Amino acid sequence: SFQTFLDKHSELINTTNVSMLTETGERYKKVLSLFTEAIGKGYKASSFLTSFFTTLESRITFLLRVTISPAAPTALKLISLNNIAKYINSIEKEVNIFTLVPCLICALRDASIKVRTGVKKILSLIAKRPSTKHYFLSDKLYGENVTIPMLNPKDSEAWLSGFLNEYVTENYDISRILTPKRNEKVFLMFWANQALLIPSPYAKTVLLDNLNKSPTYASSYSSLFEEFISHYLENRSSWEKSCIANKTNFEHFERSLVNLVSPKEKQSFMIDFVLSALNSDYEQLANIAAERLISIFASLNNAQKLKIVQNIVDSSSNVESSYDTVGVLQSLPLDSDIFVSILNQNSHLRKLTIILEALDKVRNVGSEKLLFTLLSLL
Amino acid sequence: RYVSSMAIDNMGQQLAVGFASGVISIVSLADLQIRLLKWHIDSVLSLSFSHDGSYLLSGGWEKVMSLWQLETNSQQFLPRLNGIIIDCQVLGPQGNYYSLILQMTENNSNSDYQFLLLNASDLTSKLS
Amino acid sequence: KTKKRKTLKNLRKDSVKRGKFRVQLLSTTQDSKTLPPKKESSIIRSKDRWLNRKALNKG
Amino acid sequence: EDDVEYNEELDDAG
Amino acid sequence: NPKAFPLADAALTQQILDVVQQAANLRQLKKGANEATKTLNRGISEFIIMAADCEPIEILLHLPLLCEDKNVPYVFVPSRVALGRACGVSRPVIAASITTNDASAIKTQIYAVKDKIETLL
Amino acid sequence: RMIVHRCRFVDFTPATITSLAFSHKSNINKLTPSDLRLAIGRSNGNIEIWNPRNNWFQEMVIEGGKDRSIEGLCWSNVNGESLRLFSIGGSTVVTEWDLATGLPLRNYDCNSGVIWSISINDSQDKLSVGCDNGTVVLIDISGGPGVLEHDTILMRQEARVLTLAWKKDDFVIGGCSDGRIRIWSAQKNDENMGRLLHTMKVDKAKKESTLVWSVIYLPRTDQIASGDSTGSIKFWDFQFATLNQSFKAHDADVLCLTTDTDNNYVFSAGVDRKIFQFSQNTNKSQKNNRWVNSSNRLLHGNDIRAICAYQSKGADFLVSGGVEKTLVINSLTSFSNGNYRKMPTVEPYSKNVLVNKEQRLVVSWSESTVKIWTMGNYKLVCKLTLKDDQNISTCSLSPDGQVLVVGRPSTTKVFHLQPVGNKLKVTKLDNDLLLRTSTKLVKFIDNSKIVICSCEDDVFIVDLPQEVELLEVTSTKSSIKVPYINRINHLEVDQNIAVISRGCGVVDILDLKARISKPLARLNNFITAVHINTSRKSVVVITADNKIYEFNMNSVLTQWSKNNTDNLPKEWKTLKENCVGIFSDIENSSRLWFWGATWISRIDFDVDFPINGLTITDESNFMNHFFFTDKYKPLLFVDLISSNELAIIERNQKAFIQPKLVF
RNA sequence: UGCGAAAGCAGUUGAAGACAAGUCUUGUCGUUCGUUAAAAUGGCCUCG
Repeated sequence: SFQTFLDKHSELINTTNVSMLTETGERYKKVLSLFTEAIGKGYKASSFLTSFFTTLESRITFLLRVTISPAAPTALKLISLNNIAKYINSIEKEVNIFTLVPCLICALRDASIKVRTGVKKILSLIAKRPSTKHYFLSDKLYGENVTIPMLNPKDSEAWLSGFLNEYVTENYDISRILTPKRNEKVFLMFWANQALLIPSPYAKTVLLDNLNKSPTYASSYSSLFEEFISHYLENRSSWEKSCIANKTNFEHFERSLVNLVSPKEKQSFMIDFVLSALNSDYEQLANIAAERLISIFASLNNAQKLKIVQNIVDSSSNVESSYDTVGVLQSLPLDSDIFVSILNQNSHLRKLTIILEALDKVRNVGSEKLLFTLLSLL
Repeated sequence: RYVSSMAIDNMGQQLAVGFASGVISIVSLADLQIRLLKWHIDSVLSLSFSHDGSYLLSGGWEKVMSLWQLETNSQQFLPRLNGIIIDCQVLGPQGNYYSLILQMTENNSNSDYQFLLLNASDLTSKLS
Repeated sequence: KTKKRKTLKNLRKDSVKRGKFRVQLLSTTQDSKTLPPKKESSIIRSKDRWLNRKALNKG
Repeated sequence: EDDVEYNEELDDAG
Repeated sequence: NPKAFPLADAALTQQILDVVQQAANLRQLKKGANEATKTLNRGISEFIIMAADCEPIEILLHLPLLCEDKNVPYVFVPSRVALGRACGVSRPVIAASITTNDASAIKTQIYAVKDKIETLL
Repeated sequence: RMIVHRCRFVDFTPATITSLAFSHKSNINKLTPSDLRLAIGRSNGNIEIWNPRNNWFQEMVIEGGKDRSIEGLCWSNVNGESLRLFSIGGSTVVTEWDLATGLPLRNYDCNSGVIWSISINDSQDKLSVGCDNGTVVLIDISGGPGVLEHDTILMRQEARVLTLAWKKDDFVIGGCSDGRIRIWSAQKNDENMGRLLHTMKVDKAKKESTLVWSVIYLPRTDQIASGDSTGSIKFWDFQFATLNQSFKAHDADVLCLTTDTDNNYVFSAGVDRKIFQFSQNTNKSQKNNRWVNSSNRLLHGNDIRAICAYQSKGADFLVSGGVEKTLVINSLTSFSNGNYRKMPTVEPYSKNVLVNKEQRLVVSWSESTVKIWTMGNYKLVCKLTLKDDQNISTCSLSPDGQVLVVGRPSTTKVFHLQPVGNKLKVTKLDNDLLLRTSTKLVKFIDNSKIVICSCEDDVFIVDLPQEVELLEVTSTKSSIKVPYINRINHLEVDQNIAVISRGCGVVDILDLKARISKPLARLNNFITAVHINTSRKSVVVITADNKIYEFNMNSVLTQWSKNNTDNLPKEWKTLKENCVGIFSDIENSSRLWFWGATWISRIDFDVDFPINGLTITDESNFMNHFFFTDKYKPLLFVDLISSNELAIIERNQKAFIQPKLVF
């Protein structure tokens, strides 16, 4: 019964009125199951939400994570998206809903047609929602002490007009509308500041997919996330547990990290991650970096290419890696002037042989300078 | 849509409803499933179920009696009756006799009813 | 026109007997792979002929 | 139709 | 009884036993393993019939060897009683042979049964 | 006022339907899978794949060729594997088709007589193949896609095997041309391997041969339902191999059969054009195991070759077709009482006819033969005959009309046309790259340059190859299950701007000089028509649900798009036939013409509109100023000849005599 | 419908009530008052 259903979870009542987006995943995971059974058993969704969440602002925001989490049924997701539309009307409005339209974009990135179609309608309401310049839980939404730096909401909503006036939810390409022609660069910046401060990996993946452009794979905000990637591998196991908690494929998230890597990689901090990821202990991280490094290696400085050649031959000779680094070595295209310096670099006997195997693996390459150092070796 | 005849099975599982168009529909009371039997070209005037319910007796303006075998959807014929069939009944512990009512609609001035008791075995008139 | 008809038979004739030897002409490998093989007319024509036999009085 | 017909095999032959 | 192979099915046994009963009337049937063996030695057998259920089955496993060497058709039936039954004798017959006669009045179905036994083998 | 040239001198005749097959096993409890599709076999060798969602839209077509046919179709749906389709062409080959490309993935010879029947076991790891020589061949497929291996040959007999059915994987049931039903054991680890356990003989017509055309196994009642040339429907006890019931229902041969998930209904059809429904739904019937001839219906004008059934929580489909060349769709639960649709014989999802505004030339291609007409009243200027057996996929004519490009999956050939004596002289320009090039879609940039999308979806420019970059598509479970949804469906080139639509709905803008790809749209419903308008600088996309979307080329979707996408007139929404063709109005660029198989519509994009059953309910996802006329139908192709001239092209067998009593 | 011969000679049809469809306009009647006043593919035994 409802009363018994409360008593079973009476201890599981949110003292905080904040989103479950910020709460423990496992505690939220059970609570979501309670939300579905409550409405399924005829227990009023709002009554359930009041029962185990403090305030209406929690009832709206727990439903948000129901949308963020793919495990929730899509029909449940629209009911989640419908009731938030109810609660955005109830709230006092002197603070801004520019905060949640990225969540609506994430809601656009949720699967079903009907959930997306509603989200435009909800999105269109937020455009009509006036701009206050100081947001809902501006220092409390995504983190307790995490203050979100956001656009001028006039630019956001007049832009968000584009979503209502100039987009249909049936389509998965928000990216063109996501980037306005008039201020594509000014807006490209804040998403970085958002995505730095968007915690959920699912929100990052869906957000990054829209942002990344073929000319620039997050070129401008690669510097912004350089710290995240540089220690992403350090806490990647902690990111991997989040994705399974978020019920997402982490390998796609790993591809989002290399999607963060810019196309041309004279850039020093992205190359540090791709190399570190490629030789990372994690089996899945390094393959995505390995494929990324191949895309990188085409777009490198010839000297930057040259340095990578020395590491992989030297690693394969001595460093036994889970992946065929000498096999990777064969795939990478190795310049003749590159082939010779690497022979000079080692002209350590075991490391030498693989270089002399490395030049062998690349048949039919011609340069006079090569044969000079060759003869120096033998 | 206009029903002209109706017959309830003894068990009550089957209900045959006729129509002015000449179509007969047997309905299973358990699940309201319909089964269409369509031979009569005019309104069916008389329907009656057999004691076991395996056979349906139908008669109408055709002046011909149809014994529908429901097991195989077959039907046996007794044609050239004197008048159109107003009523049909199986009269016997073993369905030995069929009792029939004829109208002879040719005489418009008066309704001339003729009662025909038939033998099921050879379909030869036992008492007119 | 009769010469044209005979030319079609020569094109039709992909195999013919030279003295004590029989040749066949070779079709392209692309034709065989790109599309499944040709149906035989006699076996399939037999069924349709049965389906349109006179006894049916098909009309 | 023979007036406006074009046959590739005949065209190929000559 | 894995040794007996090929074994005629229920329908195929029908026509074989029918021909055997016919061949009995027209004196074109040789009954018994050794008597069947003699026909194969003389090459006068259209084909050889054996019973699958016979115990020990090895008593008849020589006939396949003769039949294969002489390229003579052969086939097995499930029951030996039924074989001797069709032969027209009061005892079980585990094997029998049909004598070759191109002038016989029952020739056609013998070839037809033979043609099927060719298919079975 | 505008000029109409109504044209029926162009004749395109569909091939007779021969086989039908659903891609999934019916499950009433579960919801309809997104990957459900219907395969249609044609007598010309064409295989058509359709989607029962959003009414019925045809996702892909496999082109047949000369003197080839389809007589049996079979799906295999293994979990974790792509949907697998098999076909028999009436010869000694089982063809495995690459659904991604539509080409034969593998051709396997049965090492036996010509194939008459094909069937798959419930585990979907074995195919049963019926041969005319009475041999039934068992083929392994569990090895993998593209892997066909000989497993076992069942006991041989002398009667042609006309049909085959399975019981789980243990036994094979086959109807034969001798009027006998035959059962064989496929049980592995059993001494009765390949042996004929029982033989059942139907009642035989005295004066003519008796043929068992169709047989089906009924798991719930462990019975066999058989159709025979005598018009008899017979129910047989499986374990005892005995006749339970016999019904003389049809007046001619019963060619095919089908049943529902619960085996509560058996549906028979064939030569007499009638569909007879056999019912065992009543509880008393179930206890007694007795069927009832519930009803029959006359819906086809000619023989019903094929019937198939699908059911789910949101689907209830009985699809039938045959010599009439049209699909008839019914509800199994309400076959007697439910409404029906007769599918149009031709829906031009792919256009077989083009109209050239300059020179007033109308070109139609059918079965490797191309005809060109000129109209001032119409004259056949020239007729082209092509040697290669494979049917023409697409034909494109240059903006001058001199250069005609003929495309086939095997080869692409270009022919120049010169007007001499009110006739066109044909000269084949030789291009080695095009000859070796597969052409799924071809379009003209100008009188010289063309854009060709290969069957592998490699887009390149040929001047008469400059490859064009294409964005990568993320793999999805639906894409793995159905490969071709990720393949390019529509290719349009409009003033250097090229737009490609994939079956999954991916729309991208391609710049041909730049040869770079920029994502525009990714629709969640199948895209049925695309149009690019340079004047409004927008791209019009229409989905399977007949919603219209107009995308500015870089805020994307024109302001008209919001106010009118969900506010379309009643006519557009009410249509059960999807839009397939869009062409602009010369007089005014904003006005756009839209037409389907049976309707033509015009919409002004500068004006906003006043706000004021036989298909899947679509609970599940697809993956994972105004003028309307219906007078002209059916429409092969519609387009403008001049600013004031409209071209409408329209379509212009011995069957059973079922007399209609009249008094 | 009445008279008359079969030929014909005279004349007749309205008011509601209820329901279904559209969205206020239309249809239907196992319902009333008054006036003399086509169409569910559906054919008819055995007993030689």
